[PDB]
Amino acid sequence: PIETVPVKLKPGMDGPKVKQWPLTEEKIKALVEICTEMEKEGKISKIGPENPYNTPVFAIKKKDSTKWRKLVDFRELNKRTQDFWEVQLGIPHPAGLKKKKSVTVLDVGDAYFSVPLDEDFRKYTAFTIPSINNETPGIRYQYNVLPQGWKGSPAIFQSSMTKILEPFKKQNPDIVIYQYMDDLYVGSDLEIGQHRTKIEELRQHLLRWGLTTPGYELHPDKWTVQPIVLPEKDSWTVNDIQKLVGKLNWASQIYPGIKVRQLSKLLRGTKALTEVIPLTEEAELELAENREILKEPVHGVYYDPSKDLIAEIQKQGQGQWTYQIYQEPFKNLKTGKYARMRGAHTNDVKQLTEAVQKITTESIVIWGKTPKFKLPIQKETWETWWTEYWQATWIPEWEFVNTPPLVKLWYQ
Amino acid sequence: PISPIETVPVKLKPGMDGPKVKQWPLTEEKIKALVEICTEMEKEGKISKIGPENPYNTPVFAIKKKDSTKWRKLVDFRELNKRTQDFWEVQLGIPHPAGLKKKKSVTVLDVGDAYFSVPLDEDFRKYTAFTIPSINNETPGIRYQYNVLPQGWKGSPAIFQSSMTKILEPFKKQNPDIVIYQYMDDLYVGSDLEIGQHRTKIEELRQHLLRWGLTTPDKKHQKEPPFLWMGYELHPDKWTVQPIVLPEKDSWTVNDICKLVGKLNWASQIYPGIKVRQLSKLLRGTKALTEVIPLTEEAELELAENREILKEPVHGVYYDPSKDLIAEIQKQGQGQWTYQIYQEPFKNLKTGKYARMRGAHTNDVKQLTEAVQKITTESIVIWGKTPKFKLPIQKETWETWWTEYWQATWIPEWEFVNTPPLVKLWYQLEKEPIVGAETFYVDGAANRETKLGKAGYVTNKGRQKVVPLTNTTNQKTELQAIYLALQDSGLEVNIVTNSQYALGIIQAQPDKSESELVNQIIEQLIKKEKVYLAWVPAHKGIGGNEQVDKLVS
RNA sequence: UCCCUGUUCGGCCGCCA
RNA sequence: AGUGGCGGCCGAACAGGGAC
Ligand SMILES: OC[C@H]1O[C@@](CO)(O[C@H]2O[C@H](CO)[C@@H](O)[C@H](O)[C@H]2O)[C@@H](O)[C@@H]1O
Ligand SMILES: [Mg+2]
Repeated sequence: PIETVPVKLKPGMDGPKVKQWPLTEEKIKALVEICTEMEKEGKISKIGPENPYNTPVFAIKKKDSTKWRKLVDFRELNKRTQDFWEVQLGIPHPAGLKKKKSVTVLDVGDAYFSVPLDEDFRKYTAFTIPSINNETPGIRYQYNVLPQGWKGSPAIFQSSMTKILEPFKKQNPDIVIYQYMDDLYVGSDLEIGQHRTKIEELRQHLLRWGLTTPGYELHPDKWTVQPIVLPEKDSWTVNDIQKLVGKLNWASQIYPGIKVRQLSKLLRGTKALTEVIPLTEEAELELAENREILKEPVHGVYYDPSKDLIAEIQKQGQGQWTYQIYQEPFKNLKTGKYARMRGAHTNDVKQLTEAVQKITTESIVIWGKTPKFKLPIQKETWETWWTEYWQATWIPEWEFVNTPPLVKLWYQ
Repeated sequence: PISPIETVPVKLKPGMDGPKVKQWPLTEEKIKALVEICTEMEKEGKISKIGPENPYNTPVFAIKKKDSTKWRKLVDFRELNKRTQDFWEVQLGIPHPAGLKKKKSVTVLDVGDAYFSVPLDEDFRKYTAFTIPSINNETPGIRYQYNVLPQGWKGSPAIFQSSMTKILEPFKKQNPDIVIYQYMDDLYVGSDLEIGQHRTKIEELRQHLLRWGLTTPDKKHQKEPPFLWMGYELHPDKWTVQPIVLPEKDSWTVNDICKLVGKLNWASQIYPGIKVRQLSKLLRGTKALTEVIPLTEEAELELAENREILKEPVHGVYYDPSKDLIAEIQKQGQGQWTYQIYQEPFKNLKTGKYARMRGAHTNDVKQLTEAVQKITTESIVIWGKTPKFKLPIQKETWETWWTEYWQATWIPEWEFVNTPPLVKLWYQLEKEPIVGAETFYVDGAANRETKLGKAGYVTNKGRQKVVPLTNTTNQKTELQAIYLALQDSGLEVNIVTNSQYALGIIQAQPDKSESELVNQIIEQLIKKEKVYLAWVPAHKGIGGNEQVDKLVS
């Protein structure tokens, strides 16, 4: 019997209507189940053809569960409420949570199961459950409470949340807490043993206000960056210096201090490619002073909260991936690398979904945004297999690029 | 009386009102039939007369079938449909006969007056207002508005399948061991009861449906497979597509090929191995539908062999959820593939085709992975699992590809088959520069205006070449400079280009390309022994690449 | 100007009610 | 001279990223 905060769509934008893609029968019987008991509890109620709105839904298995999780694809419903959850009831960002020597993740989705939902807005959050070979027409539901995975649910509930957390924030004044969609990030400078206790503390302190937690430990200080590496060689061949001058000249777009003039004199004839050449001293100097300017971060590159985050991934072979997070071209806000993760040297898509997920956390922690993804894969390959290896509770917005390695710059 | 089954609330588009358009002229032969039907629908209750308080009106006419007395009523709902709300179709596709599990008793039942048995929502019944005259000019005429879902509205199909889901919905909880698939106005009821007890539950369902206003005549064909349904023949233990009649023309028009290709393309889902690449290669740049076009020797070679696959009738089996799915691919050359899904060998479930030359420049490993991604979804749809894959590419060829390709590529669990032609990689760019081979520093340039341009090379030995080009591009002159270097080189060669475009194309080991020029480069790469290709950036005064650009400007 | 990608709307033939 | 759907063909705008 709680009063309902009203929700309305952004000016002049219709609700989401996204087609529901086919599903493996193993995620059908489970989503047929998760909705039987959510309807028996009243969390959702069946609808009919008068609703022209639909949002995708599928099933993930969180890491080592054997108990399925229901996950809905709210990206098109999300980007259509944006003035509600950005300009109005937003969530501020704890600039220092990234400094913490340790950070734990906890799934607070059960708490959205209670608080009721505005009656105008439950027509835009309807999802269909498919059946195999188009037998039963799709068993279309809709959401009577604050749904899981929406970006308006942590904006409405943040009040009832601050009160539930208010005893524990006064009890530990150093600890830093940030809340993103269905997830909660708790951060302290305590040591991993004393740290694992404090979460169990917040686990029951929230369990007594009705939150049931279905550990995930981050270490934002230990995080490394990816160096723009030039080769170090005893002997250079005509071929080696063209590859090098190509990297520096491809590099001159970020670090404006690089120079290629004196190493190009080194290539003054129309020579064979494997011929070894002596580096002049003006070129040993050009080579060194370049190896320096790369030791420094890019200049004047600072996060701009109005701009979207962009993340590009490059597949460097042998189970290693490179990536860059940016907002404007050649102004890199972060770089990284991933190696021999799960699915190492056995599966690439398993590897990328691991790559995409581990990148989304790094950005939510440092900027409170889900970076937009440029995926190096064809579209039907990602759709068909991603949710098998997807374990997160959010879903970032992505596009697929067909880019060859004109320069395989990032490692070599 | 008011309606037996629950109504379905409808609304207009925001800020829009009903349709107002006056009727066409129509001959006295058709007009006489409609006034009879309107009182036959009025007597049965599908319509009601109304005064002039209803400003909305929408046209009507009729069409008569050949060799048949029956008429089709029609409503020009164009303006009502423009302003009727969006619906979310509850029909995400059409079920396919290979997906039917095996059951003892299969009964096909047909709803009579299917859309005419659902109640149009009382609030909306106003916009369904139409006018019909007795004679073409004399009678002023009467106005009537709808009491049911009308043939020809934009929600009449989306609503019927939603209400009729509420109707079959308890019956399914009453008989879990009997399954009812529902498409449109036909119903397929199947069980593992005997042929006698299947006639008892058929009357049980006939009557449970009668409880809601649905009439299933006994005039229907009984349990006598082959049931004709969707253009197929569904037999007791097998199924096949309805036999195919090919136009036997001594002269072919474009209407002849377009109608023929669709028949061949429909044949492929059970008849294995049909090809259509060259019969459609004739229909590419065609403008007139009736104008004749000749069949080249290839396209004529394509018509004869296909005609021979269809001589014998073929059939597939059904899905048996305890046996696994094993899907097998064969190459057809010229970028065409055919495949069969089965469970017990030589008992094919279905067959199929994938031929999309996708991308401008594709090889046999990209194309084999594209056929896999389409068999995988066509199997997730029909049987809801990923089949096991028999694939004619060596376990080592595929191991070299995905490790080296720059896009992440995966294939589910698969095994090798040695049914030649095996699919393999036709060459390999070296990773370190060849010693002792002439190094060709190539570049090309053209003028967008004049479409004239040059392509050429300067090497280490001093050799040069520039070739003028006519009606060409800047991209197409760079792809040509590299072709000059491959002709004019030995079996071992180096090439330095500043073309990101060309270096991208080549590096993807592509053996079949749509541009006849790219196929020139593939053949010279196949004939070399060691090719090494590298990129330098342009206008950085690198070696002779700074120079040869001057010769090509 | 150039290429590929993706999305989103349109013309005719064949099939269904 | 209606609508929806399925197969075939042809294009039309919109947006993406790269190549000059
Ligand atoms: O791979 C993109 C694919 O997803 C769909 C529907 O699920 O669109 C979603 O993804 C887009 C790209 O991230 C989002 O921008 C969009 O909001 C979301 O609906 C398809 O439209 C698209 O083919
Ligand atoms: Mg040039």
